[PDB]
Amino acid sequence: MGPGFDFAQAIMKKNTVIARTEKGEFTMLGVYDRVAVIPTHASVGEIIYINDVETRVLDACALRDLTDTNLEITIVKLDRNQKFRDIRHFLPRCEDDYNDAVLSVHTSKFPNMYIPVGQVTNYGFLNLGGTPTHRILMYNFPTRAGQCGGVVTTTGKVIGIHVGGNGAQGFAAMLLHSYFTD
Repeated sequence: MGPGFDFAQAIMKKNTVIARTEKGEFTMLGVYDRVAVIPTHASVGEIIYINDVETRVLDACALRDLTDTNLEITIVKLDRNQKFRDIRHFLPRCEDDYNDAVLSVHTSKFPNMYIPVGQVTNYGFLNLGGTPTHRILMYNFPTRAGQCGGVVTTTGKVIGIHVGGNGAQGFAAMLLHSYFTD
């Protein structure tokens, strides 16, 4: 509908896949080569479904900060026959607040879903499902079950992936350029 939705649609149409684990279906952001991200609570194993194709997981790493605190991001390398468009240049370098973000979701249940979530706070610490978690972004939108893995964008930046909510607010794990240095 506007330049925010334009940037979000460009990311969704080329850099997402539908990931299915034993814990359900997630929006999964592909970042470069065969490297993607997903919320750590997806519990990625040795085999994952990617757009309903049985796919070997070559590596999975649940990220923690240097205080050894959960970040709720898992980086997956997929045994896929095709690379992702490299979008690393759209990742922020530092922790930050943002204006006017869009949360975008694409699953069997919620195809082509785009949400204007508005102002994004660098919230920091959250007790997420009883797990102390750092580098959390907050937005005042009543997000719900099925939106985990959703991509959070501003114009020009891919800033986070949706990981939870409390019924009034939604919470995203930051994406930083330093996670995807090769």
